[PDB]
Amino acid sequence: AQYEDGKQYTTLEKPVAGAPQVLEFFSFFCPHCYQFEEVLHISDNVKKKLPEGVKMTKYHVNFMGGDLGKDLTQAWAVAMALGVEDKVTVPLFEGVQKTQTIRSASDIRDVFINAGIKGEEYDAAWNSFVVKSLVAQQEKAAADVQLRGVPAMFVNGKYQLNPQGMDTSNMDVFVQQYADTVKYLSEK
Repeated sequence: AQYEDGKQYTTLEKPVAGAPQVLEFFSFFCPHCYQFEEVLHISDNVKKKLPEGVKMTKYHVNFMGGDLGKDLTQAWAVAMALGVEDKVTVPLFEGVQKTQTIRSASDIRDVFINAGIKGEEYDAAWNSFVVKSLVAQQEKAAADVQLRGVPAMFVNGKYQLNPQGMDTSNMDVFVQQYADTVKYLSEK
């Protein structure tokens, strides 16, 4: 067939009940994740092609970058809680990988401040139990799918995208194949 299990996607032998419809994992330390988000805009092109009524969830992971890596999962929880993801995603990626000016929790905080989030507001969120549970949600989703590498995308807790079965000669064409595959899986 055109889409075949084991080629553009794999099926989880051990399906995850109650998972988000479309779930993407990344790390701000992850070089391919930087490409995905900053150069390819995968999340966005996927979204533009998802059928109506299917929402997109994106979580940060702990297993890259050590201590700063966990800080970034907590910051991403703050980003989700305040709804400021589209204001901090670019400066966090560039701060960690381009300028390498993010070296501490305080440097992460600076990015949110630069972005117009008030200090009081950031700190209150950082220390909140609502953010603690969002950190918990991210860690559990990653644990549920055996997650050991990023970037990664899962559809309905049952299917995992397999971009390595895709031509990358053209960047535009790869992104749409990726997006079209997510839509296919989402209609399954």
